[PDB]
Amino acid sequence: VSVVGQEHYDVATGVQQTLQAYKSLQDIIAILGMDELSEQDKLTVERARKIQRFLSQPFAVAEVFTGIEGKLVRLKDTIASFKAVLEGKYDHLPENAFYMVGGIEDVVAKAEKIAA
Amino acid sequence: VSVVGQEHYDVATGVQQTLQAYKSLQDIIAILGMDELSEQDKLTVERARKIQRFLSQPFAVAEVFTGIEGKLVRLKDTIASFKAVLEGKYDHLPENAFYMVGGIEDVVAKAEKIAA
Amino acid sequence: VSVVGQEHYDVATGVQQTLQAYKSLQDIIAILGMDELSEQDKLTVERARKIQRFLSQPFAVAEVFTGIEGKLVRLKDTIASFKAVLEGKYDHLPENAFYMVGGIEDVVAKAEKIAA
Amino acid sequence: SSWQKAGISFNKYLAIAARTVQRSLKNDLKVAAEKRYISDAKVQKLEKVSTTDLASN
Amino acid sequence: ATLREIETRLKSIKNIEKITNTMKVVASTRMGRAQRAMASSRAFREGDSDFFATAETSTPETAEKTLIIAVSSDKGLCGSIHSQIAKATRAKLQETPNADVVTIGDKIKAQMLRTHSSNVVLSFNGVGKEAPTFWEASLIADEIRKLGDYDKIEVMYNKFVSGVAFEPSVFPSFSPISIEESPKLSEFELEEDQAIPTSLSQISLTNAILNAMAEGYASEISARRNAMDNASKNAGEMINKYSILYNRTRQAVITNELVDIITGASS
Amino acid sequence: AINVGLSVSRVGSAAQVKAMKQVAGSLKLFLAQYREVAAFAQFGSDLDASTKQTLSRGERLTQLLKQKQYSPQASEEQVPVIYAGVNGFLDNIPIERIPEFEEQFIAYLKANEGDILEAIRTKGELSSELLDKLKSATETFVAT
Amino acid sequence: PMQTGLKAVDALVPIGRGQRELIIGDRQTGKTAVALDTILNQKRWNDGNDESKKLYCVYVAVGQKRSTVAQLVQTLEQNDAMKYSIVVAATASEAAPLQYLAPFTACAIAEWFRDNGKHALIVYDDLSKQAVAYRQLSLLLRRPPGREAYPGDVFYLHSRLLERAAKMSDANGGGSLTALPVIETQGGDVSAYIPTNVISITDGQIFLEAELFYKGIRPAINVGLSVSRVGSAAQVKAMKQVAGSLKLFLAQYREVAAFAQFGSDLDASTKQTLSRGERLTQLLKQKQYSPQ
Amino acid sequence: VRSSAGAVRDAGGAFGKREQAEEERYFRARAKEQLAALKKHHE
Amino acid sequence: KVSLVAPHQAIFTNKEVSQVNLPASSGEMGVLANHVPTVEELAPGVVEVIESSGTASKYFVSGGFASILPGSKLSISTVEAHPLDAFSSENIKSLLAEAQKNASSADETVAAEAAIEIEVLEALQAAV
Ligand SMILES: Nc1ncnc2c1ncn2[C@@H]1O[C@H](COP(=O)(O)OP(=O)(O)OP(=O)(O)O)[C@@H](O)[C@H]1O
Ligand SMILES: [Mg+2]
Repeated sequence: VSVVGQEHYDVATGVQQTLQAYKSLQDIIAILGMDELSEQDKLTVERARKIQRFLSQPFAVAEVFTGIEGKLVRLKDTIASFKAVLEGKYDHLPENAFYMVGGIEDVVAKAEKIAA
Repeated sequence: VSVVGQEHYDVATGVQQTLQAYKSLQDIIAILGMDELSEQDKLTVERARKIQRFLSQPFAVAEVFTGIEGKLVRLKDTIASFKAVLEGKYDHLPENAFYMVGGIEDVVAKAEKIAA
Repeated sequence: VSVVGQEHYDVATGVQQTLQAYKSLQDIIAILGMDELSEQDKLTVERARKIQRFLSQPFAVAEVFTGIEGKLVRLKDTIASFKAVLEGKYDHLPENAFYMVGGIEDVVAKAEKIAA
Repeated sequence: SSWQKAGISFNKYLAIAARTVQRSLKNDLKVAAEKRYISDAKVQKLEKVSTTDLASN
Repeated sequence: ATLREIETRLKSIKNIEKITNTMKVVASTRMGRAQRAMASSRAFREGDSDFFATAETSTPETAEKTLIIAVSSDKGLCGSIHSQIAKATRAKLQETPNADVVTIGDKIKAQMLRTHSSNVVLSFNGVGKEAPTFWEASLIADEIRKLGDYDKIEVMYNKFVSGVAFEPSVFPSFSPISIEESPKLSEFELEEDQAIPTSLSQISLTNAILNAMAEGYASEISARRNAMDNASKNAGEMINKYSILYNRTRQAVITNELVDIITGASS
Repeated sequence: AINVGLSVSRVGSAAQVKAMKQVAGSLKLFLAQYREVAAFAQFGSDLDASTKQTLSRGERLTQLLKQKQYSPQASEEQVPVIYAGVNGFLDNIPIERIPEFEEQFIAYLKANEGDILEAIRTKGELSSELLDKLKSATETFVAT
Repeated sequence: PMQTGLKAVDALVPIGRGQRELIIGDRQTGKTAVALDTILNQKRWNDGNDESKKLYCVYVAVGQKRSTVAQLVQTLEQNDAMKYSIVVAATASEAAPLQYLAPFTACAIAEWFRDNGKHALIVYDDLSKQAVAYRQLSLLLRRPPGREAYPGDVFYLHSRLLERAAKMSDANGGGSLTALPVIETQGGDVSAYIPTNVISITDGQIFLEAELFYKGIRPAINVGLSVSRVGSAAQVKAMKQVAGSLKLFLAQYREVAAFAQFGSDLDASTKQTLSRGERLTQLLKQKQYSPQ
Repeated sequence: VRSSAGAVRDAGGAFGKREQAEEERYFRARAKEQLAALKKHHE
Repeated sequence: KVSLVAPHQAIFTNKEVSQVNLPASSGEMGVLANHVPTVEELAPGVVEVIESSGTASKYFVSGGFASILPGSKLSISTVEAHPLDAFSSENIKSLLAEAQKNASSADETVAAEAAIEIEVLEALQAAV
């Protein structure tokens, strides 16, 4: 928090805590299923899947293997997009709208084109 | 049965059979729950938890880590207390009255003081 | 098909497909019965029981354990008997007429002598 | 018949008449019949998520 | 990922596969006995309740909100049993959120408290263990906290449309003021001096609750058999993948231990 | 990340001060009870009215003990923070305000009731007079 | 037929004269208990006059301590069983050459009775202690090692001493020799280095688990893991009639034993197999030093 | 393949932690009903 | 054409009957080929259904509501419907003797429930 600030330190701790809870409970998700969870464990599993695909951006050198354009997100745009998805502002969007995209601007444009 | 007697041989075999049967029934409760247990399986789960905590007594050299005083039980008091709990004479008592106690005299005094 | 011919490759593929479908459907027949199926599933299940016992012929050295004579079926007689049972020429025969037999001539003599 | 003299409705009157006729018939023919007249269900009225005294029977 | 960690994971996965396979075989035997109770309840809904179809009994305007009754179970491990019942009751409560909810199970009351905790007015536990009978449906209808003072009374449950899947259906229940105001209600020789309007309305609530509990129990038992078979099949694929990793780790442990004794003896 | 169920000390309570051992005498037992009750919230159980006080006090005690880098505390500031979290005085506060409550409680005890902070560092213990003064100052400081 | 005295050994895996029955198991699970009960049960035939029915025991204690060898010899003398039983004392406090040659020295003394017209029974206790003594002398003699810190002749050292205990024909004298090697496993793993070599060379192995010994099975003998290669050819005709029907009922009750926790959902065929399978397993449980 | 006597609690993973939390939650609820009934019977 | 469907099994189910006489609350009325719509309450009597000739099956109904439709349909919905040969004469005397002694002996609904059980047991024992 002394090099990246107080805003960037809270977003990094919140994103890592959601991914660690879904990975430890994978033995009940792959055996019993996703219906064996409670009300609090169900919302954390859906947000962890969308946060893992949003961090994977398509590079400019891998345009021939993926087919999409290269996305270069800045440091200020990446911290604002991760904090809004963890607060409940992007819970109605699908999980495929954030895969292979940029920041918060590319996630809203991909969800509107897939629903048309 | 020829060194400790016929009375001490039945108490050692009965305590080992109840502790070994609780390990097989604990695996079904983690996937199905407590609804699969009948009347005999429900009483065996409560008797196995109180018998494991009754054998753990506070040592005299470990008084700085536990806090309580050291208790020393004799050979005749330990065989009489284990045979009465396996028959159904201490089924109404809780599991906290036998934890960190001595023989049959310390288990009855801890149950009346915790309820007041 | 390039070592045994086109005729032997078609008979081996048809017998392996009927035996694989009947083995995987054994878990559903024990929980849903034998009459809760379609028209195509009922005809394939009746032919798979007789085809599994037709390939088990009695050897010449094992006549003192089963009581039946030793049958030595050739390569041309085994391919002609398996192709006629899969086409519907032996659908009216019993399931016990093909057990402990070898060849197409042994199935016709055992079925006519079982009833009369 | 006697539904106006008692405080029970038509739902409770049908269960009391069927249970009495089953116990007054053949005693040996009571196989798989005593479970329909005995239940261990409970009822508890909630308010606001607290509830009052839970009843039995 | 050593030898002791692979043995504990393989032994624990084998015990879960045996418990899942035994639960699926026990669910197949209980589904046969439950089929007779579900088939008997369907005959009562078409014979005893046939007077409402010939008289055209329907509701009209709302009178002091309404009343909802969610029939479910108290145990889990049944797949999407509690998720399908809570999603059907939440969609119909959008146009009338002032109505009360009467949960008849621990699974339906837990999901409804996270969205509409103020709408829950009745909670009944202990009904999903054994089979439903006429004594359990008659006791919940008489103690529903004024059930006859509502215009519309719905019974949310799960209807087993097939022997593998199910769907969440709903059945309405008329009150005493709506049974006597039907179109062809005067065609039957009914006594107006005795209790005929209030008796036919109270008997329909216990009859519909017995049919919804019998259909919901058969649908929950059928859904539990599919979840137990999927858990047993998923455990077999995980045990096969763990066996390949344990076989490679056992061969690598023997080669690493033999290389350490050969290096020290040659120096 | 210090695991209470794995890390232990062979010296026991003899290598600690008498002031921290009196206000936090049940700190080792509260960590084992709060770990078993935290896993029950992810199963669907919402009952247990008697276990609501222990489940709420275990979450506030773990966040208050987590300090930042290069921010060590003395024996006088750690004895007042452990007494308000073990006696139930921090159960009525929020979980997000656990960081701001530690700085506000240490600043008010250095300018108003400075005699209680100097007695816990010089003597290193708390008798009957020190226990009554610390409990009354912690209850009145919770209401702003 | 080799009368062992146990009800679960004489009906399931029945051992005969001339075969090699392994006694696998973990620590304190019924390893030496099966070998001691079989040697003490031969008092009904050795005290008579029939020389073909008697069987001289040959307990070869290798790897045990000094207190374990004195306690086993005192129990056999009180029941009149030490007069016709050879005792090969080989403690672990001696050299490595004395413990490794204990299996070869005990087999040569017991072979004199089989070559004359009598029967013998060797009990190599244990097979795991004999393999550690042979690898200690080979590592100090400047030799290359192999798997699990053993020499190249690891499989040939145990197969050569176990193949000599066979049943001769009528032209050689008519004698036989039994080999009862106890394989001390680690933690129930029967597919180890020294465990797999002794099970593949012997004609049968008796497994002993530590979970069945604490439940009530005395001794813990798994019917689904222990089997005999001789079958019913080396048994009595009176006991073979009752062992045929009990083998099918014990195998079907083991696979359907998971339905015992739900007794309220049993059918007609499920209730008959559970009641008959529980009474057959409890009747074969015998006490210590109480052979039938 | 065999020897699965208590392998769920001996692992210490997801199934091991859920078994200990389920047994501790059921024993804590039953102890409150047993302590309240014993105090009322003594007076 | 009858529809005697109970809450356990189906008796008539399909329309394949002629005449049926069931004891109602007013009197012992019997339905013919196409009875009029007279849906009345059924009392605890005997519900016999004549099958063409003399193949009638006496079914002792526990009471219900004999509903008749206008399209030649008779729906006799009852709680319990058992035959006359499924009851014993020795076991029926124990329930009738216990209900008479318990009547007018206590309060609440104990005395009111004993009067209804004594009247239903006396009518079934007289039709043997
Ligand atoms: N069937 C049985 N019933 C009762 N007790 C038994 C039985 N089998 C063995 N025991 C007990 O087990 C103890 C050890 O038996 P045994 O000598 O066969 O094994 P062990 O050689 O001690 O095993 P280890 O070498 O691993 O220590 C004996 O003291 C005996 O009392
Ligand atoms: Mg031994």
